[PDB]
Amino acid sequence: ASAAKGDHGGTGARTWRFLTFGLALPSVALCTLNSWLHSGHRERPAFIPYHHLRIRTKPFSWGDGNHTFFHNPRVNPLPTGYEK
Amino acid sequence: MAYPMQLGFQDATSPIMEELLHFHDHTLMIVFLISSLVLYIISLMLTTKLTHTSTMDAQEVETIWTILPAIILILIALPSLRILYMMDEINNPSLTVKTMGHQWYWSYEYTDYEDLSFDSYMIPTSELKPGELRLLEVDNRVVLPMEMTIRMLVSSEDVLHSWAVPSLGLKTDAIPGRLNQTTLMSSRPGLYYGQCSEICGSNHSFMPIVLELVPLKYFEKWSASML
Amino acid sequence: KIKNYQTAPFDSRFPNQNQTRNCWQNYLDFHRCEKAMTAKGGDVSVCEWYRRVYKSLCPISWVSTWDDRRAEGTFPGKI
Amino acid sequence: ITAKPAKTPTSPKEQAIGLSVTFLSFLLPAGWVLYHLDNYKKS
Amino acid sequence: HQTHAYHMVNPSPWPLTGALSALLMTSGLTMWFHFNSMTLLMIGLTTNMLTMYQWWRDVIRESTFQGHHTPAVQKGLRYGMILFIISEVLFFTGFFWAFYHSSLAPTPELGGCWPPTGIHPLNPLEVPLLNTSVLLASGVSITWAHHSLMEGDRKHMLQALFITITLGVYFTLLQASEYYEAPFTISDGVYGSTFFVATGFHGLHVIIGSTFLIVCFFRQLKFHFTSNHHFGFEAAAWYWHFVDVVWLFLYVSIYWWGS
Amino acid sequence: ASGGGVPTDEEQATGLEREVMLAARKGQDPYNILAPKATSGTKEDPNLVPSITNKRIVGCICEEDNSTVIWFWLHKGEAQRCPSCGTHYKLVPHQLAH
Amino acid sequence: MFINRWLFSTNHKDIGTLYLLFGAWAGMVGTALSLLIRAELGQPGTLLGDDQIYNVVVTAHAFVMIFFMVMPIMIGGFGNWLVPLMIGAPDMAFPRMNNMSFWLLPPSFLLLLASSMVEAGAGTGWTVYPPLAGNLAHAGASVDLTIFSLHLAGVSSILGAINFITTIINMKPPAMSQYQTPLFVWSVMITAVLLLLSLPVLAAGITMLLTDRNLNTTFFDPAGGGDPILYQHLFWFFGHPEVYILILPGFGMISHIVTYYSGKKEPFGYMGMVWAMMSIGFLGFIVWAHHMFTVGMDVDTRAYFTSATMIIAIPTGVKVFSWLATLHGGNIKWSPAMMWALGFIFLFTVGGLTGIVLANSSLDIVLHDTYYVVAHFHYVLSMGAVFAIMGGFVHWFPLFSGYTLNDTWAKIHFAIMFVGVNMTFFPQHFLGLSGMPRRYSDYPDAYTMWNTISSMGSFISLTAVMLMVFIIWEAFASKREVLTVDLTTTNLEWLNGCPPPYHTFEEPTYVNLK
Amino acid sequence: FENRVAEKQKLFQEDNGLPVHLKGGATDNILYRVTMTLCLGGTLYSLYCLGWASFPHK
Amino acid sequence: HYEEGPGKNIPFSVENKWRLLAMMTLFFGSGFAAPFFIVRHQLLKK
Ligand SMILES: CCCCCCCCCCCCCCCCCC(=O)OCC(COC(=O)CCCCCCCCCCCCCCCCC)OC(=O)CCCCCCCCCCCCCCCCC
Ligand code: HEA
Ligand code: HEA
Ligand SMILES: CCCCC/C=C\C/C=C\C/C=C\C/C=C\CCCC(=O)O[C@H](COC(=O)CCCCCCCCCCCCCCCCC)COP(=O)(O)OCCN
Ligand SMILES: CCCCC/C=C\C/C=C\C/C=C\C/C=C\CCCC(=O)O[C@H](COC(=O)CCCCCCCCCCCCCCCCC)COP(=O)(O)OCCN
Ligand SMILES: CCCCC/C=C\C/C=C\C/C=C\C/C=C\CCCC(=O)O[C@H](COC(=O)CCCCCCCCCCCCCCCCC)COP(=O)(O)OCCN
Ligand SMILES: CCCCCC/C=C\CCCCCCCCCC(=O)O[C@H](COC(=O)CCCCCCCCCCCCCCC)COP(=O)(O)OC[C@@H](O)CO
Ligand SMILES: CCCCCC/C=C\CCCCCCCCCC(=O)O[C@H](COC(=O)CCCCCCCCCCCCCCC)COP(=O)(O)OC[C@@H](O)CO
Ligand SMILES: CCCCCC/C=C\CCCCCCCCCC(=O)O[C@H](COC(=O)CCCCCCCCCCCCCCC)COP(=O)(O)OC[C@@H](O)CO
Ligand SMILES: CCCCCCCCCCOC1OC(CO)[C@@H](O[C@H]2O[C@@H](CO)[C@@H](O)[C@H](O)[C@@H]2O)[C@@H](O)[C@H]1O
Ligand SMILES: CCCCCCCCCCO[C@@H]1OC(CO)[C@@H](O[C@H]2OC(CO)[C@@H](O)[C@H](O)[C@@H]2O)[C@@H](O)[C@H]1O
Ligand SMILES: C[C@H](CCC(=O)O)[C@H]1CC[C@@H]2[C@H]3[C@H](O)C[C@@H]4C[C@@H](O)CC[C@]4(C)[C@@H]3C[C@@H](O)[C@@]21C
Ligand SMILES: C[C@H](CCC(=O)O)[C@H]1CC[C@H]2[C@@H]3[C@H](O)C[C@@H]4C[C@H](O)CC[C@]4(C)[C@H]3C[C@H](O)[C@]12C
Ligand code: CUA
Ligand SMILES: [Cu+2]
Ligand SMILES: [Mg+2]
Ligand code: NA
Ligand SMILES: [Zn+2]
Repeated sequence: ASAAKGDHGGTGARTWRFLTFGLALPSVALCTLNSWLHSGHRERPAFIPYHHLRIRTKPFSWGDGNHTFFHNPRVNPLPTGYEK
Repeated sequence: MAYPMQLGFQDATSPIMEELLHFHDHTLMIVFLISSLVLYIISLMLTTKLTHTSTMDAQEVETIWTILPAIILILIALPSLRILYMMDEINNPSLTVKTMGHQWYWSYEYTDYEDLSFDSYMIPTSELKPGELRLLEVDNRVVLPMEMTIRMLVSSEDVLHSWAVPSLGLKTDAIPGRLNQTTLMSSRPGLYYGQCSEICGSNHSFMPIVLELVPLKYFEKWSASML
Repeated sequence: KIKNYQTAPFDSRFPNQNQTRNCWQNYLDFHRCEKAMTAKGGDVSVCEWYRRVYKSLCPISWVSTWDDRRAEGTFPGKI
Repeated sequence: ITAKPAKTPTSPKEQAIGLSVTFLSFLLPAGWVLYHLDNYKKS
Repeated sequence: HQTHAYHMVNPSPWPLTGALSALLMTSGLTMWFHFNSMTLLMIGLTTNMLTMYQWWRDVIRESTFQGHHTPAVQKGLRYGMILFIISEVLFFTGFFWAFYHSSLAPTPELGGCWPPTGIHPLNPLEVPLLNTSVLLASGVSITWAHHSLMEGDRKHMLQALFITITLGVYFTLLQASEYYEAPFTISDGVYGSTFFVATGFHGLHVIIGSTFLIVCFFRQLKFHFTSNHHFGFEAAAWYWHFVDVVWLFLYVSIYWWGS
Repeated sequence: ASGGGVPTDEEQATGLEREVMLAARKGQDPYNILAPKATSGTKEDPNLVPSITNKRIVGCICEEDNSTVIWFWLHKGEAQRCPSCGTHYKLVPHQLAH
Repeated sequence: MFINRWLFSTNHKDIGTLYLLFGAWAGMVGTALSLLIRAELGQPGTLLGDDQIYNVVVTAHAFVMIFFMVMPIMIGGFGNWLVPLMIGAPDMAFPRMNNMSFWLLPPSFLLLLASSMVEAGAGTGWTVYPPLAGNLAHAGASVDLTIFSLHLAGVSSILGAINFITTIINMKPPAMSQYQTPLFVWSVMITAVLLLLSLPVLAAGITMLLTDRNLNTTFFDPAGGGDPILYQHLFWFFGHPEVYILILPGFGMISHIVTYYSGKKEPFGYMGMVWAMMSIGFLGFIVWAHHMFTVGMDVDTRAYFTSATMIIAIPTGVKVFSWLATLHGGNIKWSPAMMWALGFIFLFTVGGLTGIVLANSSLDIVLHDTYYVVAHFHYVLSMGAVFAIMGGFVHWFPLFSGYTLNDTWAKIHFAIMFVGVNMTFFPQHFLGLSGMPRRYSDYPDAYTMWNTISSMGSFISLTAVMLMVFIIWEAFASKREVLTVDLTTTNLEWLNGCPPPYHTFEEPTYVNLK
Repeated sequence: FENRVAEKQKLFQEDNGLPVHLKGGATDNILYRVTMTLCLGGTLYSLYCLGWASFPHK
Repeated sequence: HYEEGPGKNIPFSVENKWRLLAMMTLFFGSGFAAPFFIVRHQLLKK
């Protein structure tokens, strides 16, 4: 590819700043728009005690040993189901 | 089984094991040849007062000792690969038997028609009957019909194990969550031994495999009696 | 009927040493078939072949565990 | 290779001592453990 | 006096403190995992930070302040960093191997499918895509920073470098939120296993890379870098590109194809 | 769009880095960064080997592409010859640092 | 001054010395472990206990011999001492990082000894395969301490590899191309590249085992959709390169020893030797599954691994014949080092050929996990790698110390060791063909004869190790200072005296470009 | 900010025979003693923990 | 400057051959004895 733009007569600091503010950051702004839009908490799925999930072969070295490190009560059920 | 002071392979019990014996003879000859040739040349280089310490040219003799070894490798690979694919041929078995490895014994399942299954433990040395082999005998043998193509399926219910019977040229690892297949076919009746071939903990040395090859008729009555 | 089964025959879909999927496939097939038949008002005898094959190939503990899970509602496979 | 004579010559007697001490440093500790092996197995 | 251009380093205690800190951290992890105690781990992490700080401080003293980094010493440092990055690539490779091994032949326990039954993957078009534009953008801004430095522009070098760091931090914060919001955990089978360990090690590298850039930022503030000699910055940029590339592979493999 | 504020090597390089930089500008190589070019190596035109002492190890690659390098100490005084090809080398001692 | 010199070192010779000391000590540990193994197998019945204690011994024996003895001695010791001297460099590229590569080893060793102290130890095999190595079959800290030991040894070697590669590429005289560097230097660089690429994969794999054991991941657990076979791939992807990492520096030293004692100024076919080591290094990365012929792999995959593995014999053959061609027409000096080198050439060839027998997956079905494999690897390691280490040690000892050994004693030492290793391992081929499995504390009665003879052979070897210690003491006790060394024109490392001064090459060598 | 690199270059090139890790002043010495003390003490403690873990507490 | 020459470029002293014998004996002896005692340690736990 060659993109769809042009310069190349000499790639320098002014050119890379042009790209940072004219392409890169605007892209981040658009994606930030898109993301902080399609977000919204999606309805947590019914709990099913599947044996290949919520694995516990040894208790975790923290808390009560039954909660994952970044445990989110709202979406992460315990081996016995969602919390109160 | 192995006998005292044995040098080579246990006598072949299946056609495949026979095949390997000949392939090994073939390869071992080459190994003897090359190692004795190297020992010889070493002694040759070290037994003369004549000298030549100036620069010797290499791009000429290197052709010989690149082409010869390549040819010898091909002479080993051909029969090696022929046997490899032979062991893989479609054969259509008359019977399927499963074996599950456990710490530390094997269990067997013949579930083609009836739901037959049993555990197989090593006979303790203190309980051996006269004339019985230390570390090799089991309480319940794997009775199988001789001269028939059988499908063996191997897995494990805990750690890794490996199901082996040297005389038949068999060794298939027992992996939990996996079902490994191998075919067995004995040319003769008898008792054939093997031992767990994957370190599995405290009694890895003590969980042998004993196969009892009898005529189909006796295999059937044994199956019935074993329900 | 069209049976007279000795053992599960060679299946070209699973020609290698690892037969784990052969067992699993036949177990699924039988239980899928058994469901379609018991549902639409038919006979489970058509599902017989899959039951024989999976019974021959599958370790007792696997079939056992899968059965317990279908009952508990935790069988991960689609039936 | 050429080398000068020993600055502190080690005589045959001295060598027997060094060899004996060396062999003993390997053999005694191990020998002790191995000897009392039965005293260990069941105690 | 020496008549070669290489650096003979003064006897240093850092290699030893670094080695011992390695012993304290591994021992610490074992004590934590098994004897429920973080004491050793804490000391280990502390001596480790202390070792790194002083060791790299000395490297700055030897180069910027004492002038030991002749072109030959700098050439060696280039090979060193390239070789270091290669070993990091092979490390990640083991994790991508684990991912592909599992995902390409899903076992019966997962339902014989991928993603496993019961796993609801994140939408690659949402935060994961945002994270992707953030890292790619930081790749552009750090290139602007490098060119500014080489053209002798202090203000714009600092500006571009700042923007690069902010982006790295943004990625880190977004990933931390993603971790918290994820309906799956590290204990959710091989899916959670491959997901968190791969992205987790990548996240750690992002933090290391950002730290490295921040170090460059302050050294730049203190005029350490000349328009022509700035290896610390070049290495941080190479390392940053590595981190950026590992992400693109994670994104394509785990988030997109693996969903 | 542009400005300054970043030091140059000329303004900030120090220690050995600066020495190498300044010597290189005068076209000199006090820190042996470059491979010296050979003379005809005859008795009359020997290879001049700089040194800061009264002996320096010389490595002679007799013929271009030889993988074997012949090593020997070149001492101050009458020119010595490579034990392998006989080309001549003569030590030209001292100085470097003024 | 003592602490500054030996704890805060930034000198390649002193660091190389620390490495040789560590490695010699590790060798004693590895020897004791090997005697414990053979004492147990010395007669039928159980001596120590069941397979657990026995296998904790077998496991440590391997880790100690491999990671703490061979690698530290060859790469850390001989590598650090000789590489800078052989290219006329003032030191290594990163002399301070070099010191950390060393200091990570004692902690790594301590972690290994710890794992055997706590709980019931790690009786997993040096391959540490799960589920046996998992938190259910091996609950407790033991396997975790083992994993951590490997991590430290791994960081030490990866940093060492970066140092060697940079040093060799960047610090040679301006006129010296890579094709003018000695074969030992080439052997070390290639070894460093293999270490750089393989260790990170092992690190990845064992980290996955650590998380399966402690963070509830299931990479190798079928219950979570994992696979124990995945671990095997990751381990062996590193594991095969590792064996070439263990022999390459040996090949390098053998080339120097044979050339030197043949009174030759150069090894026969230099470029062919370089090509051979590079090919072996390359091929060593695409053959790993030959350690998995019984796990149940597709036939085509097995056919490929059988073929790819065999090809390694070609480049290896060029080396064997080149060493012979180096002897050809030489004024042979029958020194103790040359004896170790000649034993190496023959015994390594034997082990290499049995390795070619094992390459055939068909035959491997029956040979796998039997003593035939143990016979193969001990010939290449306990005869190949060890002989190269002994040869290099006796050859370079005067350089490192400034003193000479008693040649007669060194020849006696060689004779005893030669009988011991062959009596120990040769009968193991028989035990293998006849079916004796690996990792057994006891065996069926038929295997008694060969196991008895093999254990006796191992005692002869112990006698040689103890003698070696005495011999080193005698050298230091008598103090015969070196005067002259022949062939310094083609062995630059000897050119600065014995021992060379702390600082060498302060004024670099002079090399014309022409 | 102002460029003070020249001051730092003079300080670190000062011929006092101090190794680079202490050449900065009395703070270097403090930080060093802190680091080394934690390292050595932590190591002794780890040896203690190993001794503890080596034995069963039934 | 550090001491240089035979017997001076090592971390142990070779001034007295008997003190040296003792050092070497402890050094190598400790390494060789370690496994035996670790084995004894494991047998005496249970
Ligand atoms: C220590 C115990 C010895 C027991 C001996 C046999 C007793 C037989 C009774 C009675 C004998 C007759 C009745 C039984 C016949 C059985 C045939 C069989 O089933 O056949 C297969 C069997 C038996 O093979 C044999 O047919 C035995 C071959 C023995 C070759 C020995 C070379 C020995 C050299 C020095 C002595 C050994 C230690 C040093 C070995 C150094 C490395 C070779 O199994 C093997 O394959 C074993 C060998 C494995 C491969 C090693 C390959 C390279 C080896 C040597 C190259 C040396 C070249 C220079 C020439 C040699 C130069 C030194
Ligand atoms: C370098 C590697 C190496 C070396 C040298 C050895 C040496 C020996 N090994 Fe081996 N061994 C392995 C690596 C090694 N081994 C591995 C990888 C395994 C597999 C483990 C597993 O299955 O998990 C194994 C397994 C193994 C078994 C099989 C165990 C089983 O399956 O149950 C046996 C059995 O006899 C054994 C015996 C021996 C013996 C008697 C020696 C003797 O020959 C030793 C004699 C003494 C020496 C050769 C040491 C000399 C070196 C020095 C002391 C340096 C000296 C100092 C200076 C010169 C500076 N070993
Ligand atoms: C120094 C270490 C070292 C080296 C260099 C090698 C080299 C080789 N090894 Fe080995 N090997 C081990 C250490 C080593 N190995 C270890 C430790 C194990 C066991 C690991 C474990 O399970 O714990 C093992 C296991 C092992 C296996 C697995 C067996 C099994 O577990 O079932 C196989 C499989 O192919 C094998 C093959 C080879 C081959 C073909 C070579 C080749 O590189 C050898 C090539 C050399 C020659 C061939 C000889 C010289 C050549 C000539 C004179 C030319 C003419 C030759 C011919 C034409 C044939 N090795
Ligand atoms: C914010 C993004 C950045 C990620 C890293 C930041 C914080 C975590 C702390 C250290 C992580 C460093 C490396 C990764 C190691 C393990 C994977 C961790 C990735 C992670 O953080 O994964 C988390 C699991 O945390 C866990 O167990 C983590 C438990 C923390 C203990 C760490 C375990 C230490 C093991 C380290 C092994 C070291 C070996 C490395 C060797 C290198 C080469 C020699 C995911 O959380 P969860 O609740 O399960 O799911 C979320 C549900 N809402
Ligand atoms: C599915 C998998 C998932 C995981 C994937 C994860 C990530 C993807 C991979 C990579 C992307 C990451 C980062 C890339 C960005 C920057 C890297 C830096 C490169 C750079 O900028 O290199 C420069 C020049 O090229 C040079 O080095 C050239 C010189 C190189 C020297 C070092 C190499 C030496 C090592 C061994 C040599 C190999 C021999 C080859 C022949 C073998 C044949 C078989 C710097 O100069 P220098 O060192 O002085 O050399 C002088 C030569 N001009
Ligand atoms: C909760 C989310 C968190 C957010 C993300 C986190 C971090 C991002 C961090 C920092 C970056 C933001 C701003 C930088 C601030 C000041 C720069 C100051 C210099 C300046 O003003 O630079 C000017 C341009 O900058 C400028 O417009 C500044 C440019 C701003 C660009 C983005 C705005 C996009 C606008 C909409 C366009 C979208 C349309 C898309 C078109 C297609 C694209 C190809 C050029 O001027 P000069 O006269 O030549 O220079 C003299 C010397 N300075
Ligand atoms: C690379 C260039 C050289 C080209 C040569 C080719 C070599 C490797 C690339 C090919 C990888 C894709 C192949 C996958 C296609 C098959 C799909 C599959 O299914 O393969 C799977 C595994 O593949 C997997 O993870 C594969 C995982 C990867 C393993 C390969 C290891 C090499 C990696 C290291 C290289 C470092 C590179 C640095 C990166 C820039 C599972 O195995 P099966 O045996 O099927 O089990 C199923 C059974 O139930 C029935 O028998
Ligand atoms: C919460 C945060 C804590 C997490 C732990 C890790 C934390 C931070 C790691 C960040 C690394 C910081 C490195 C700072 C290095 C500063 C020294 C430096 O940058 O030194 C430069 C040389 O490069 C050099 O050594 C290059 C030095 C290379 C270092 C890069 C190594 C990265 C470390 C990774 C470690 C973890 C591995 C992954 C884990 C699985 C000095 O030369 P110049 O710049 O040319 O200056 C000279 C001019 O001024 C002359 O005019
Ligand atoms: C379970 C947990 C296990 C934990 C293990 C942790 C192990 C050690 C932790 C402590 C180590 C940190 C201390 C800082 C190390 C910096 C080394 C460095 O920065 O080394 C540099 C060389 O490497 C270069 O450049 C390029 C190379 C930079 C390497 C940075 C070192 C990072 C260490 C981690 C490596 C992980 C391996 C990654 C693959 C998995 C400089 O070389 P020196 O010889 O110093 O100087 C030369 C002078 O001329 C400089 O003026
Ligand atoms: C190779 C580089 C990687 C090296 C190793 C990485 C080290 C990771 C350190 C993790 O340490 C931690 O562990 C904890 C456990 O000890 C936490 O406390 C916690 O754990 C508890 C103790 O039971 C609770 O009291 C609390 O709620 C809390 O979440 C915790 O915040 C966190 O800092
Ligand atoms: C694999 C490597 C091992 C190789 C084999 C070892 C070779 C022999 C070493 C000698 O060792 C010893 O000999 C003893 C017996 O001869 C012991 O004495 C013991 O036995 C006694 C006499 O029978 C008593 O006097 C004492 O109480 C004592 O414990 C014992 O302590 C030990 O030092
Ligand atoms: C003070 C300094 C000017 C050069 C000098 O130090 O003399 C200026 C120029 C550019 C730098 C700034 C850059 O414009 C980028 C950043 C933008 C701001 O929003 C916050 C601080 C910010 C991180 C920087 C802080 C500022 O103090 C800097 C460091
Ligand atoms: C061309 C290259 C280097 C020659 C040089 O520049 O001196 C040489 C070195 C080693 C040679 C190889 C080795 O001698 C091994 C092989 C020998 C066969 O005679 C031809 C191909 C063969 C594969 C050789 C091809 C080629 O001539 C190589 C690769
Ligand atoms: Cu079961 Cu070994
Ligand atoms: Cu291999
Ligand atoms: Mg196996
Ligand atoms: Na025994
Ligand atoms: Zn010449």
